[PDB]
Amino acid sequence: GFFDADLSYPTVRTERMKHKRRRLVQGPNSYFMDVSCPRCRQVTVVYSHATTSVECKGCSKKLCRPTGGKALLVEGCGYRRKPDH
Amino acid sequence: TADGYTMRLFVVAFTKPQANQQSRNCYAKQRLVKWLRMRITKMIKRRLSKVQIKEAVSLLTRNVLSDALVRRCNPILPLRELRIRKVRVVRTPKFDAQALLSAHGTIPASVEADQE
Amino acid sequence: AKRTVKMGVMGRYGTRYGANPRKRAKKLEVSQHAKHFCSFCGKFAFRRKAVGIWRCDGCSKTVAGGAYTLSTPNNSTVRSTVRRLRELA
Amino acid sequence: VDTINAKLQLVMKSGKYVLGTQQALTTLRQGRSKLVVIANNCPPIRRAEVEYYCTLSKTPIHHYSGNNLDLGTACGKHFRTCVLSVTNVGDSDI
Amino acid sequence: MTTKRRNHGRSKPAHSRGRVKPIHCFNCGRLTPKDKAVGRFVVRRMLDAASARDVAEASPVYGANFPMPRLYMKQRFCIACAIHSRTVRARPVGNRKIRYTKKV
Amino acid sequence: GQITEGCIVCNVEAKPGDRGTLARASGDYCIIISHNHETGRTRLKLPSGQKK
Amino acid sequence: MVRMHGNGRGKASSALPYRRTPPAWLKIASRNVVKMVCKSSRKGMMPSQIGMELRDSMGIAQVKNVTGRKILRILKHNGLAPEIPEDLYFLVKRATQMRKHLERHTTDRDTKYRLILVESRIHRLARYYKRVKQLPPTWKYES
Amino acid sequence: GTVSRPRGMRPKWHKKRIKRLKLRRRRMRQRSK
RNA sequence: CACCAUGUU
RNA sequence: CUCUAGGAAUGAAGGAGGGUAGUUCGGGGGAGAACGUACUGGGGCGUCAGAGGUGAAAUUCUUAGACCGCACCAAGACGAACUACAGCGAAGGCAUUCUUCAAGGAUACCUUCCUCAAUCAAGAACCAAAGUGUGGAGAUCGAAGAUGAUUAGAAACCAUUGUAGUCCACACUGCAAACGAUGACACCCAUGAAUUGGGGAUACUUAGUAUCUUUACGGGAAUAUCCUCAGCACGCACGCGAAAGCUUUGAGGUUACAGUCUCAGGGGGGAGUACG
Ligand SMILES: [K+]
Ligand SMILES: [K+]
Ligand SMILES: [K+]
Ligand SMILES: [Mg+2]
Ligand SMILES: [Mg+2]
Ligand SMILES: [Mg+2]
Ligand SMILES: [Mg+2]
Ligand SMILES: [Mg+2]
Ligand SMILES: [Mg+2]
Ligand SMILES: [Mg+2]
Ligand SMILES: [Mg+2]
Ligand SMILES: [Mg+2]
Ligand SMILES: [Mg+2]
Ligand SMILES: [Mg+2]
Ligand SMILES: [Mg+2]
Ligand SMILES: [Mg+2]
Ligand SMILES: [Mg+2]
Ligand SMILES: [Mg+2]
Ligand SMILES: [Mg+2]
Ligand SMILES: [Mg+2]
Ligand SMILES: [Mg+2]
Ligand SMILES: [Mg+2]
Ligand SMILES: [Mg+2]
Ligand SMILES: [Mg+2]
Ligand SMILES: [Mg+2]
Ligand SMILES: [Mg+2]
Ligand SMILES: [Mg+2]
Ligand SMILES: [Mg+2]
Ligand SMILES: [Mg+2]
Ligand SMILES: [Mg+2]
Ligand SMILES: [Mg+2]
Ligand SMILES: [Mg+2]
Ligand SMILES: [Mg+2]
Ligand SMILES: [Mg+2]
Ligand SMILES: [Mg+2]
Ligand SMILES: [Zn+2]
Repeated sequence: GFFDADLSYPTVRTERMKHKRRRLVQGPNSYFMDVSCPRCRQVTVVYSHATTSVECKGCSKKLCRPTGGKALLVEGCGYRRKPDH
Repeated sequence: TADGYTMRLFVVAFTKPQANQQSRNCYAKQRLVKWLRMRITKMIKRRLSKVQIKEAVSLLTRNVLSDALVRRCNPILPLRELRIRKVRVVRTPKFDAQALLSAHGTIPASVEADQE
Repeated sequence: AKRTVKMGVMGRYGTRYGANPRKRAKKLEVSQHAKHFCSFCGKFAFRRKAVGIWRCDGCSKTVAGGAYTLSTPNNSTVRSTVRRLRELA
Repeated sequence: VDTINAKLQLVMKSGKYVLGTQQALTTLRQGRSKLVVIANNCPPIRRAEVEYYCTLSKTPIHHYSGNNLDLGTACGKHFRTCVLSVTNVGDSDI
Repeated sequence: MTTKRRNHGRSKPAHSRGRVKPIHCFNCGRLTPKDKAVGRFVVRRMLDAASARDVAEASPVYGANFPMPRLYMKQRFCIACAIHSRTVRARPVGNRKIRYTKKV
Repeated sequence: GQITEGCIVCNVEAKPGDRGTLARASGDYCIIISHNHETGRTRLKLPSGQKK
Repeated sequence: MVRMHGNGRGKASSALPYRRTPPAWLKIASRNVVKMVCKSSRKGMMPSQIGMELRDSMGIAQVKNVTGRKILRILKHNGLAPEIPEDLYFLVKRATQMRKHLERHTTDRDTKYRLILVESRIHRLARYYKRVKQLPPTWKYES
Repeated sequence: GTVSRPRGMRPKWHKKRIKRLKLRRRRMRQRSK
């Protein structure tokens, strides 16, 4: 025997694979990271799916490259997902 | 070429499936096809414009140009086979007897006029 | 109110000369009396002053081109070819 | 070109400008001009005279890609303009 | 009348494309849409086994190591021409849906 | 001899120095076909379609 | 875009979070966000652009969740709203660029067809804006 | 055979007959008005 | 792949 | 010390519209310049008695050199193989390369906005081929016509030709088995193997994984596994249907008959004819 799937309380397996607007309650896929300057050690918040190119406010060069999905972070910079809330 | 020869080259390339590929086709994206065409055009133009017609003929007969083309184009697109299908001289410079002599080196003798 | 249904400036001919010859002449008659854009001075002030002669009211420039229009379609292509052949040298 | 048109729209709404050759030359004479824009169908003698004033006053000069009709449209006007002179940039960062 | 084939005898689904440019039949030259024509790619030997062995004896180039050239040609037929030449035959109603994806 | 292949020309001199005798009527022109540097001659297509 | 003039059925969009409160690490005060919104508008950015720069480089996922007001509402309170609504501005801009292209390419029949759809969209949009008094009455789009 | 029983001549050629007949009647009324 | 038209209610 | 009317507004629809991005995706559209063999013709260089064509022939071409052979020249079409139950387009339609100009869709987004929508008389635009007008062009094929066959007859099928056409520009025409013979929008809906484009990953509290190329459109490209949105589909569970068949692509969820709008039909002919 196997556990039948409750519609009100789906298992984490099935809900994880779902599209963001196909979940039981829709929500974002994106997040913000703390990006330190590759040669400045200045931390600027960068959107995960940023499409406008982001500068380091003191470094004044590119931090990420826009793509069709998640932004491509510049080489040799530290980052960490800021908590969703 | 360097000695005033105009050559039209025709290169044909074919995509190939990868070793572990299970797809029913290996059609290439048009972006990569145009990139492959541009790289082939640049390499052939750069390699052949600074050489003479005699050296260019050697580059084409011993497949030195073809080997370098398939080596530098495979990273763009996995290629089953890259081949120079046709080479044609379309414009020649004015005739030069000394240039023809230097391209022939030691001309072998002919015995056709000689008595049998 | 609109004064004629089909013919415009051709209404001066009355019932003479036939409908098809009138229609063919109407297209050129309208264009030869119209205001054409002046590439100089950026105005719509080019008027025909004889066959092939166009004088702009705005800037008083005189241009030779076209029996009934300022620039023939053949001239537009010829202008492009000449500029293309000029850049090739 | 869209970039110059975008900044021209900003000047039209925030900065100060003058339209016409005679008024633009006046601004150049008193050194109040920040930028001069000339249409591509300006008469060659008038274009050279405005250019000489810009060189003497060290005023930046921009050659517009359209004619005086296009330049007038880009400023939100219904009339042509051969020369435009900017005396205050507003927030256009020109 | 009754629909004989869900395919309607071609390879053009209802919302794939509007028009496929026709081709001339290999035999008679009838114009038939390229997706509908019966297409065979045939590799043909220039000479039969008896003739190939005779030409190979007199050939210093062709022999056991160097194969003789073959004929390569894509042949597209009209429906009537393909039935007459027996490249394709009428099939029982059940077997009509059998499709082959490679030369066998 | 200074004009490229395919250039459209008018007021063409049939003989050098005749001050223009070909392609002079309204809307008419000649098309340059080729030059031959060996004999110093230029080939053109006349408005009537003849080649000269 | 999708379900008007073209039978496209795309579903790409954003999915706003259920939790509306700003994250605890956002240290920018509400009055400072309003300052950035107005300063951005004065540089010539439209509300869609303004919200993207704050999202991309400033960590502000939603200006409304921080200040209680939307981007366009903030601009209207500061006299910085566009004279024409932004979506109508871009539709009118596209129609102008397509008509200018059609001046030289008179045989581009596909572009002509697309222009009919764009101008049909403008008039439907202008009717709505005239009804909600966001545009002057007798405002007209002209070619 | 691709269509069902027509009960008459080929409809396309029946259409051509009607078109030819309509043209003839049109000209006949021209020479009476 | 020459030529094979017709059959009173 | 100076100013101080400025934060109190349902929410952002797995409804619509805009925005930004990969400078994404594609036989989508327009412009320019080139390229490719082939058909036909033309000389040049060779050869000599036939060639062509058919079931068999003949009309036809040919020692005034046909056919055939080689390299070329001109002109107009066309874009083979790759080419697929593949892609793009509202449909009609769309297939060489490069350079260009406006668009279009999908996807991505914690950007914007706030019912702006669905479907339609009237009205408007587009619409294969043939056909029409005026200019071009005229290689190929080819209504009409000519000639040769076949036949009882054959002004048909077959052969040799050939006009209008076929191609382009501009302006008309608005008909197609313009078909999925299936109107548009929305909801639900079982299974297996694929495919096109874009992304993500490498009645339970969380469950894997690689390969190849790799000095510049290159922090690259293609693959493998899994997931996802959108698109054309295949073999196939309910249910439906007079049946053939249809089936997340309905023709299912309908006598247990009601989501919304719209078009058309009422035995066969006369007839899509007459009249206006
Ligand atoms: K019988
Ligand atoms: K001969
Ligand atoms: K019709
Ligand atoms: Mg593939
Ligand atoms: Mg499609
Ligand atoms: Mg069709
Ligand atoms: Mg078939
Ligand atoms: Mg609608
Ligand atoms: Mg039958
Ligand atoms: Mg049947
Ligand atoms: Mg029927
Ligand atoms: Mg009948
Ligand atoms: Mg009888
Ligand atoms: Mg919404
Ligand atoms: Mg293009
Ligand atoms: Mg020949
Ligand atoms: Mg010959
Ligand atoms: Mg091809
Ligand atoms: Mg036609
Ligand atoms: Mg004609
Ligand atoms: Mg008989
Ligand atoms: Mg008889
Ligand atoms: Mg006969
Ligand atoms: Mg007879
Ligand atoms: Mg005959
Ligand atoms: Mg006779
Ligand atoms: Mg109909
Ligand atoms: Mg059909
Ligand atoms: Mg359909
Ligand atoms: Mg119907
Ligand atoms: Mg329909
Ligand atoms: Mg796709
Ligand atoms: Mg996929
Ligand atoms: Mg009912
Ligand atoms: Mg009835
Ligand atoms: Zn003027």
